[PDB]
Amino acid sequence: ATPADWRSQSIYFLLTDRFARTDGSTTATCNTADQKYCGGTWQGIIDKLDYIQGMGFTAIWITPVTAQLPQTTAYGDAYHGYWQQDIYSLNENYGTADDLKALSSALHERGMYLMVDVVANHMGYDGAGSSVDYSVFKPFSSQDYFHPFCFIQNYEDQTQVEDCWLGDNTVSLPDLDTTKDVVKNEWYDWVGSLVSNYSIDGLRIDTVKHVQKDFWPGYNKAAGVYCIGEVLDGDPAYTCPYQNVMDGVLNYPIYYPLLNAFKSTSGSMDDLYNMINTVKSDCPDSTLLGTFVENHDNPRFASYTNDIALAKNVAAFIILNDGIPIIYAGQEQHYAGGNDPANREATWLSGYPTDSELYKLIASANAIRNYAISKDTGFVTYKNWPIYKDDTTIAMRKGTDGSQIVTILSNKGASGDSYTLSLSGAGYTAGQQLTEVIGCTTVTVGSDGNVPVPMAGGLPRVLYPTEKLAGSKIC
Ligand SMILES: *[C@@H]1O[C@H](CO)[C@@H](O)[C@H](O)[C@H]1NC(C)=O
Ligand SMILES: [Ca+2]
Ligand SMILES: [Gd]
Ligand SMILES: [Gd]
Ligand SMILES: [Gd]
Ligand SMILES: [Gd]
Ligand SMILES: [Gd]
Ligand SMILES: [Gd]
Repeated sequence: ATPADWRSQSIYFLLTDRFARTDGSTTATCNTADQKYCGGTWQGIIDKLDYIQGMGFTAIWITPVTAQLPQTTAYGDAYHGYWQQDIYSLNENYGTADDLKALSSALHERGMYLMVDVVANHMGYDGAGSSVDYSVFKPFSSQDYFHPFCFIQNYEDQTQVEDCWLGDNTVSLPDLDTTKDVVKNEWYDWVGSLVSNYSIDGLRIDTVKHVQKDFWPGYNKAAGVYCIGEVLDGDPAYTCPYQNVMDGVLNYPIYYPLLNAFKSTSGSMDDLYNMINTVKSDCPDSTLLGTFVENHDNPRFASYTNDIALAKNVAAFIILNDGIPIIYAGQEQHYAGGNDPANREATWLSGYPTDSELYKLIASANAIRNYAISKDTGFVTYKNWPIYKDDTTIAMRKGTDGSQIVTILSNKGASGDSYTLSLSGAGYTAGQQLTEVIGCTTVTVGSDGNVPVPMAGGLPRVLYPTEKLAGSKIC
């Protein structure tokens, strides 16, 4: 689907091997330390779409679907999908081609989109870079398709970052020479066929900073759908320029200050506030970026603090910020795993409860976002504007005048005192009645235009004009 089509989406990102098994078991063993295939499948995802859609998500992003290296290495199996070897075969662990097609059909059946994770940078190999038998890669069955074997020693050296290999001598990641026309033509033809065969609506591209810039325009075009790239860097000056060769990129610039602002009661609200303005100003289009605070490459939010008020605040931010919201499976169940492999916990071990605190929060946030968008076609391109900020609060406004959503976030935590915040700059007309769609209560805009926001337990507050909510089943 197009970039314009994707702006209104909300993504639930999941690891296919760790989300849902075909049998639907909630007890099937999965110790992250073992790093093996735990049994998640595409059919399993289909059976749990009610669970996902029940949170208000409009799309899912699943890990890579290509055939991987077969071995159980010293670092485990290729359960995550980032160690591919045969791109014209699917990973039998997740199911068959028919199953992947059934998944895309099941999503479309619900008016949802399927986003697939793809890797163009490298293959995977069990063993030292010197022992690589290039004949096992399809269609790149020759070392002529790859860059000479070297590891990335200095990540500040862009040439090294692009020309040398990821991984190490235990599990090496043969780096494709993406400067060669043969490699480009192959990848471009492949991606177009992949999207066509499985009716894929969008792509998430892995390790974009590791491939030279001139590769991506042709890739994005051949894909024929919206593409969001993973550029793993917190500097907006480094990451945002990739949006000039790709539709969107993951918002790593916001990630760091967002995490720091809420991971404790003493986080910097200033850094988050300024980064919102910086991305708003320096990135080609902030509304085509993907907002997140949790994924499989960083410790989960709850690993820093189990304060569920802090967790609710950051979840609210991800859903209401500029761009496409992205929640990582397990976040809604307050998962707290640390770095790889601790952050690849099986979602099924939680039992899938739909009444968990974070499930309800996400459902309420997505609900008003989805509704607002059906109310206001200008919402998605209306730049999120930070309207207020202090030591423990940040407030923002997004949406056309008269239909805007005003969000107030706090890092005071669950023990936060109860008080009233006189919020100014919300843009609402004096006397207008509003609804706090999270706790479902009403508040009237003061005669001065300021909103007397009832603050308690460090809970986030999301406001929207009450009259606009008629018809909705919200609150
Ligand atoms: C697409 O489908 C055709 C057969 O219908 C198959 O031969 C080809 O390998 C597929 N391409 C990809 C990238 O999966
Ligand atoms: Ca590379
Ligand atoms: Gd089923
Ligand atoms: Gd259903
Ligand atoms: Gd860097
Ligand atoms: Gd990556
Ligand atoms: Gd950097
Ligand atoms: Gd600027």
